[PDB]
Amino acid sequence: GIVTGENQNQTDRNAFYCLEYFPSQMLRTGNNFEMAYNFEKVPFHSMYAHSQ
Amino acid sequence: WEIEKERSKRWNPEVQFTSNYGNQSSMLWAPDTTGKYTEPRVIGSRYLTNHL
Amino acid sequence: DGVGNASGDWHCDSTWSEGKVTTTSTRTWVLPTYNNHLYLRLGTTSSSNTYNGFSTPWGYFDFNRFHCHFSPRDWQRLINNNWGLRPKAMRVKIFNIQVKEVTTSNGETTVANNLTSTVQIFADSSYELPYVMDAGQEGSLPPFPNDVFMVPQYGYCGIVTGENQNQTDRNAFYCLEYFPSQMLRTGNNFEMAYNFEKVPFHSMYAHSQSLDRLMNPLLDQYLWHLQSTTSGETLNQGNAATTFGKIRSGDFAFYRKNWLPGPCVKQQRFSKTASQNYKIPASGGNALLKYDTHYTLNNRWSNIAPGPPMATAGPSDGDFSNAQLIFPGPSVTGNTTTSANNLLFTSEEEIAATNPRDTDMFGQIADNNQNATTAPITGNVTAMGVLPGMVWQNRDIYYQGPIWAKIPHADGHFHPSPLIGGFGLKHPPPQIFIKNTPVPANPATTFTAARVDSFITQYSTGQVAVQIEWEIEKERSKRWNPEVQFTSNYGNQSSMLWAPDTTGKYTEPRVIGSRYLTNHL
Amino acid sequence: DGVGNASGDWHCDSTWSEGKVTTTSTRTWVLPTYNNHLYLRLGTTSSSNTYNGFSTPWGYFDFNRFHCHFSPRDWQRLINNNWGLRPKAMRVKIFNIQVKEVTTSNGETTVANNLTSTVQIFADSSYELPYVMDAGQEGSLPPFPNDVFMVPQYGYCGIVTGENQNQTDRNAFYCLEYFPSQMLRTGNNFEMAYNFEKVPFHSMYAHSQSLDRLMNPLLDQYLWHLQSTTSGETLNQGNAATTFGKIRSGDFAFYRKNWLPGPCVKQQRFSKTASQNYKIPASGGNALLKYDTHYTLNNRWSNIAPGPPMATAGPSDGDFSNAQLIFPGPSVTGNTTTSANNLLFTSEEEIAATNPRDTDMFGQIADNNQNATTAPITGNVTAMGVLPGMVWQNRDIYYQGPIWAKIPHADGHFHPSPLIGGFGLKHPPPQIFIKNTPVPANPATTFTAARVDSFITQYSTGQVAVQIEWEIEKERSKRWNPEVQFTSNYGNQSSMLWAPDTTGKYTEPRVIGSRYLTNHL
Amino acid sequence: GPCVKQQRFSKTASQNYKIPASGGNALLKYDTHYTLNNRWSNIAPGPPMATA
Amino acid sequence: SLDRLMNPLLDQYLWHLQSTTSGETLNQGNAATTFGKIRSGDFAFYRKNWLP
Amino acid sequence: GPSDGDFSNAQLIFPGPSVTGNTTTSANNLLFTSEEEIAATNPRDTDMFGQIADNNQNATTAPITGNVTAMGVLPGMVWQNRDIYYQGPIWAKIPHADGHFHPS
Amino acid sequence: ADNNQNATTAPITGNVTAMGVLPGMVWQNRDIYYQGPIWAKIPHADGHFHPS
Ligand SMILES: Nc1ncnc2c1ncn2[C@H]1C[C@H](O)[C@@H](COP(=O)(O)O)O1
Ligand SMILES: Nc1ncnc2c1ncn2[C@H]1C[C@H](O)[C@@H](COP(=O)(O)O)O1
Repeated sequence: GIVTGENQNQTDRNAFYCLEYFPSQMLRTGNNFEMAYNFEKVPFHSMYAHSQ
Repeated sequence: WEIEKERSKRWNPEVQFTSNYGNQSSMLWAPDTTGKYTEPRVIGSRYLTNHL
Repeated sequence: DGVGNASGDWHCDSTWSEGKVTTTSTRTWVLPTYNNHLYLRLGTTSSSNTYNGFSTPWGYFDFNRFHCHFSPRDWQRLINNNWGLRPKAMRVKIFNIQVKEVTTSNGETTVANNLTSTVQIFADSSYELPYVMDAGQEGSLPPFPNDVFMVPQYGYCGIVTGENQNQTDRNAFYCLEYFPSQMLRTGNNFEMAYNFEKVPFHSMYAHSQSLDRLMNPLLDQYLWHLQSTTSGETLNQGNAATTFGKIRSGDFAFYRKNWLPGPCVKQQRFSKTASQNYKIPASGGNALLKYDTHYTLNNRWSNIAPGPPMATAGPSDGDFSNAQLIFPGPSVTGNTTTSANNLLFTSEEEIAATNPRDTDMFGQIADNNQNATTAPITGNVTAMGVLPGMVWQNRDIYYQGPIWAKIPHADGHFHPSPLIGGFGLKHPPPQIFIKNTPVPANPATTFTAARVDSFITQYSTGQVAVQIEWEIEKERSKRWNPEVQFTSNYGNQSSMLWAPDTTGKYTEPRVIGSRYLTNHL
Repeated sequence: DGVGNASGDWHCDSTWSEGKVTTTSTRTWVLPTYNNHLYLRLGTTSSSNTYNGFSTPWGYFDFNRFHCHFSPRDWQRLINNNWGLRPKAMRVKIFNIQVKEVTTSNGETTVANNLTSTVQIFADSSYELPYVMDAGQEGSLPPFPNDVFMVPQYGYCGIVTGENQNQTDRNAFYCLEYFPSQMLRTGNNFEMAYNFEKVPFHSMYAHSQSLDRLMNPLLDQYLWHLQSTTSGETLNQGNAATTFGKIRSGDFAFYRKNWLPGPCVKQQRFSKTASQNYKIPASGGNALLKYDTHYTLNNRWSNIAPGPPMATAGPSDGDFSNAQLIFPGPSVTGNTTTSANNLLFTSEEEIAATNPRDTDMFGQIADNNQNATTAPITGNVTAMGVLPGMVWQNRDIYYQGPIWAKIPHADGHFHPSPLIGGFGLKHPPPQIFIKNTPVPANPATTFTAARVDSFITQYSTGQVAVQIEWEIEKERSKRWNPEVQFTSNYGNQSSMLWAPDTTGKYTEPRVIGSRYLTNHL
Repeated sequence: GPCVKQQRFSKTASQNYKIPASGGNALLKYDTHYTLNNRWSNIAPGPPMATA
Repeated sequence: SLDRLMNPLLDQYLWHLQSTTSGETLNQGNAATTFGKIRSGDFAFYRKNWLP
Repeated sequence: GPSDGDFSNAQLIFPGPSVTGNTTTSANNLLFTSEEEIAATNPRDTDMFGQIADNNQNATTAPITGNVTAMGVLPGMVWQNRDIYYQGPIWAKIPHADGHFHPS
Repeated sequence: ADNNQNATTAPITGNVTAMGVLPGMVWQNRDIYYQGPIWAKIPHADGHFHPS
């Protein structure tokens, strides 16, 4: 998290995120989890060296 | 829960509940180095002003 | 519609929705007769202050500041609960025109209402004139709705060649009377509408993460780096064996990072305590303008302020630079002060996460290539343009600061955001010009071709109404602990702040920006 | 509609029906320019008089008194024939606006009509402002239709912390120019309507029965009580034998009763003859404020007056308390008088049936538990809250008294009736604010950002019309003998009462409440 | 709930204090009574309160 | 504040007893009842519609 | 106020972060509820409701006024309820009974 | 509690013989009896409290 200056001490700008505050899925030995994702259009990595 | 948005014509800024704790060796309202979670201060619900 | 029918009503309230906020505000204005109805060129030859241009009989409405449209509470609702703001649309109405004539008799000015006199107003939509409304100057609607303000005069600077006043053939003269307008009498009213072009939300929030810390503190990198070229803690002594090592948690300065901090232009640092500063004259051979950072444009020095967005000291800190906007305080009087306590200092330090500090360098870059004989040398970097994969955050808007600016028409731009603050636009809200149509005095009975220089002394007054639909974004974060808010902590006061005092005077006690809510990178 | 077309007509008559009465009344008003168009905060540090707040350029219409809407005869028709009254609906119209300018020349003020000047009026329906119209203060429409009145200034007190002037951050500032209004010229007129919320009929009648007498005088109760603990008529002597007995007609104090008299707050009793009172300074260490009954709110004493409804002396009686409203008499002059004969005293003594007397205790309650050794002891009860099965009757309205009041927005109430009198409402008739839109004087030719402090001196005038539909209940009793009525018994008078005198002055000779007809519990 | 204290009388005649039936000092005076228009009236049974 | 619900500028049409004697000392004076109008600046003596 | 140098049973008391073991000799550890926002409509807990005239004076008898330590509700009385707290309870059950007054 | 104690002043507490109703107060009405009355007429008046 954000460090102000060279010192450890937190200020009021710092944030704490409790991962248990988010809805999840509880799985037993028969359950399974699945998700899908679609990358956003992004330029082709150009794999080649220039000959000029 | 059912709530009512404040609808006042007050001009100057109302009081708010903000974190003024300032520089802290450990963030308040968050676990400490030993994992213990405590509530640093008691805070009621009355901040916004209204008129009789 | 008539002499005895008011042409409009007083609208001045802000209505809130979850998606958007619409702020209407009305003021009363008074418009004199500038320059006795006649254009005047302007110019002065100064070393760096050299300018030339015209001053016009016309005057205009400047709506560009935030407190024109927002009451402090409405500004508190906004910045506390919302991540972003951009104007959707604008609307303006001018009505209740009242044209007065003044007659001095025995040293007594007696104002008498004049019905048939007109007033002529046009909004310039085609951007065919110099646009001065965004320059960050005075003349805006007052903050406080009861105050009544004086419409500013319109004049426009023009291209200066070198350090000399003299115009060349590239200069331009714009006659505002060459544009079609609308002539209004006491029954007529003027109205226009405008639609802002889509522009990115001003992000009102502070980052809760620093760039260099974007990693996971627990793990290590699979990357390796050179730890040292020799044993021992002293320089230029040891056994001179290259030691390669893994990048392990606890050494976070050596991590390989995907992004870089924002650009820099270093600024001079001045101390608010007068004893610490070095003695700099106001003007002369060696003057403060020279030692501040300034770009040289056609042999004319000009300060770079506020300059590119860079982290700044806190408002109460004992130093400041030209990177911090300065506003007058409540207790200030008469254009000059010897103590900084009166003044109210803008501070950017929330952007210290992604941006370098204004009074401190961007970094240090290796100057040479060492060998066993040559020791390494590293110079400071005072100025750094943008590089690929660089991130920065724009300067913050303020309750006193300007809303927008006009992107100068030019072949190229980079990241068009106004360095003072606000919203860069190609087609900003059009300036609205107004003047009192001249009424001649008693003419001679004979005929003469020379123009008539004697006029009835007049002025006009009336109302103006502004409506701007704003579009906002509610904060949607999972942060646990309480965020910072803008609250009134002023405490016990002999007189309420943000309200008139015993003498009726209204001032703004403190300068407050829009960044309170935290967010993460 | 035009300069030469009157915008409204003079309506001022009351029309009666068996179900309801509708009273219209019109007046002429004159509105100055308060505070030279600018807000001013107010405050003073006093031990118990400490206050803070603002004074505004605005002014408002106060319709809240009964004689605004009723002529004495119309008030006589009402209270003589009817048991109850409550307002059904209200309507208000402001018209015939005339805005004048005044110009002082050689010490001569010459008023000249100004057509294009405006006036701006808004009614606050959302109750977004401090509501001062019910506080029981001056500024109401005059009683007599010919008189023309001066619209009062609007200012509002605010929360006082402790005994000190100084505001804290809980205080609020309301800018009346932040609300949308309506700007009126000499042809425009303003109109609004209102619907009172259902509220219990004010019961205008006196009870013909006393609570303790609600029984049948002929019969006896089947209940038994302890008559005496000993023989003989002397205390602490006898044979000490408990004597139980039946409750038999002729002893009515020992009856078992289903109901209790109303609450009490004892008041101090002052005699109108100056020789009988004990000498009390006006202000000082020991002052009259201390010895009167007062609630201590945040270290600030405040009288309790009139206080809860309690029986009071007759108007002509030789004593009075703060429980009796006091009105100025016809012969009073100059804010002070040394003789009570001039003054006109409200009297509640009709409620002596159900309520205790203000200057006398609620009763006496047994202090201890006696035994053969210990004699019984009984203390007075000076203050008693409400208990189950308690009945009381509210304080009476008066022809000079207020019509309504606003129930303060709060978490809880009990029996919301205004202690002065009238109808407690959650949403009372909305205040109507009016001010003269400022007209600037001759401006400078140059530009300056500071606000313009020089204005044309103006005032306005016009008419106002009020209509309130009242709902009434005809008396429906089987009483045989003639009831009391409100009649004019004044007899031979050198000058008619309730009418102008030889000099044109109209005063109200006597204060008369609404309770004449008897009814039974 | 609310209270109005009452006097306590013992059924054994020897324990009570000797109170005449009517006179200067009478039982009506020493019982709890509300004064209505200068007329004393007992408060009985009075508000609901626990009893022996 | 409740006791401040009024308008600080105006006055009440009501009258009250200001003092029973002249002078600032208790139990001394000429013992003349002084009635007066309720005027702005004395806010403790206002007639108020509500109680704390 | 919470930081004031006095308190009563009218103020709820919550344990602080540094408190340990069911007992403490210093109030600084504890966190005190404070109602002082209701000082507008309500009397102070440690101070009287007011002072009520005890007798009826005459030329011989000086007036006497007693304090009021306890006052039930009267007609035309206004008050504001105690505030909820982030640690405080949400609800309560109105006891089943013949009568209530202002069930909060 | 009658007064506000300090190191010098000892606390003093008076009895409460009469107490009206307060917010959040509960009580139960007096019981009917086989010999007792069935009803009563609520006296016609401007106000009542808990008409039993
Ligand atoms: N103030 C301002 N005006 C106009 N254009 C700007 C401004 N700031 C940044 N930009 C440009 C530069 C970014 O690449 C892009 C983000 O647009 P996005 O909408 O986030 O996709 O817009
Ligand atoms: N003046 C005033 N305004 C508002 N509410 C009041 C007022 N006086 C008493 N009440 C409340 C208290 C009673 O229990 C009830 C009677 O309403 P009823 O209509 O008789 O059924 O209304």
